[PDB]
Amino acid sequence: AFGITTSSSAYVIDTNAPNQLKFTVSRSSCDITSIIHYGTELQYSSQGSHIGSGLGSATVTATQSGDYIKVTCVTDTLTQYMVVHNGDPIIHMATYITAEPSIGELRFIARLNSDLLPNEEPFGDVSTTADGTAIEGSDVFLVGSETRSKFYSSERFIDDQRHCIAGDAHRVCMILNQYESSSGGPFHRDINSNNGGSYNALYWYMNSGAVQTESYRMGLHGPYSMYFSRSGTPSTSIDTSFFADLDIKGYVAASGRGKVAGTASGADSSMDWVVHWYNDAAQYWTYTSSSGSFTSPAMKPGTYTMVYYQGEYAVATSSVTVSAGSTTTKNISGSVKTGTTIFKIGEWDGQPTGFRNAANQLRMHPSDSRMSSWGPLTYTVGSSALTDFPMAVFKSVNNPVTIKFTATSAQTGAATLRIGTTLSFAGGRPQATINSYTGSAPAAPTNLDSRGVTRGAYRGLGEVYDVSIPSGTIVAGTNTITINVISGSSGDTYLSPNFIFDCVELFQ
Ligand SMILES: [Ca+2]
Repeated sequence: AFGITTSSSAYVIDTNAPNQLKFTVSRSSCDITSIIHYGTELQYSSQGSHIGSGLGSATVTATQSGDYIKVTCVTDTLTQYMVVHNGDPIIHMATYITAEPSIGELRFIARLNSDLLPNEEPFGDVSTTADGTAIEGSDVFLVGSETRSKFYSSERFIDDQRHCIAGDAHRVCMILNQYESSSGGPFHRDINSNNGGSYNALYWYMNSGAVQTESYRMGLHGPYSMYFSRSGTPSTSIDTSFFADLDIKGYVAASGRGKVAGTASGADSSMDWVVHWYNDAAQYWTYTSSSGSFTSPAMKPGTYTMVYYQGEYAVATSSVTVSAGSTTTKNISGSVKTGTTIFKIGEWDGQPTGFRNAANQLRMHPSDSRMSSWGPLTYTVGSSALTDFPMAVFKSVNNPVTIKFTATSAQTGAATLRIGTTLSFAGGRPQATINSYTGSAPAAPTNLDSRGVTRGAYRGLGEVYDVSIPSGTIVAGTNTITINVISGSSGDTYLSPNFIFDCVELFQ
């Protein structure tokens, strides 16, 4: 029957789902200590499913409100909610914070039976580290001859509405339709799952320090839903609007929200367009249609910075104000401006898309034998393919990158060499030499204080470095460009100072 079973140590919640879903919440810690789906225990026995590594101690209450059950867990700076609806095999959750947890990240981890749930979806065993020997920190491993990491399960938050772990008789999915209180914008990615040897972890990283570009946000994180299936795959269309009737701290209902609608125009039509709204309280995003038409998600009232991207490259920024119950009409327009192009390597999309090893880097370590050679490589304009240009240059692996190009007599005037990047590590930035002319050494970029390129990430501050080339420095015939990564810092192989390329363009 739908309801709550009370004992001194626990509340047992029965969702009354057709294929059965019951779970046990500790009244001492708020740990989920047992999960019964279709007559089968799914919870790892030695450690609970919980926020972080566990709340430790919490004040736990459980109440039925019509066809809903709410479990509330109160600590000093965090309130954890679990909500179920009669008939649905779902544990709906939301996490209210007034301060960032001590550890400096905010996550929910489900530690589940890896014999019953061995697989990870949608990316497969790239994040399966079971039987692995560590090759970097405590988070990148070699399993046989293949490099593996929990980070290789990651996906851009804009595209991460569902990820799962699964077996032949059970599937458990996170359904994530509310990233408003997260950090780092639409293109932030984070740890999704990890079959690590003792159990298979299913995550939602609400926020973290992994390649983090923004301050953390307080208030209500989520809702988020953990769906339990036999062999079905749940739709991401899951109503959580009933949260409005449960006195959930920090919850703002549809009625307390407004929208921004309009048309974006002017950017590169060969790329997907994204519009992004943010302030200290909340962040929102949407893809536009091919015509540039967009409507924001339902937004908390206030004033927002508004950004228009082609791919992940920002072409325009504006400001907009949102009021509850109202749609603000606001257009946005912009384009990437350079000049008369001599050569262009890559595209202005804020990504290393198309570069050597770019596709592999999302799902394996740079040291993996399946990677193509990092270099040092010589790229020759008009002969080399884009997949012959390294997605990243490391001070102590493939430094420097050499570019050969042909110029006509008409192209010997003044020019700008533009070196667009996505993400730096350990102070890495380019210094360029063109023939016998050496550009200035740019200062160190802002340190993001985390690994990235070795953990399937690339979305940084997107620093762009221009080098002014005087007239008569470019010559008719063959020219040589050398791109060195410089930094006062040092490291072994892929942990040496480095940056990931976005685009390299020479224009006049
Ligand atoms: Ca690019």
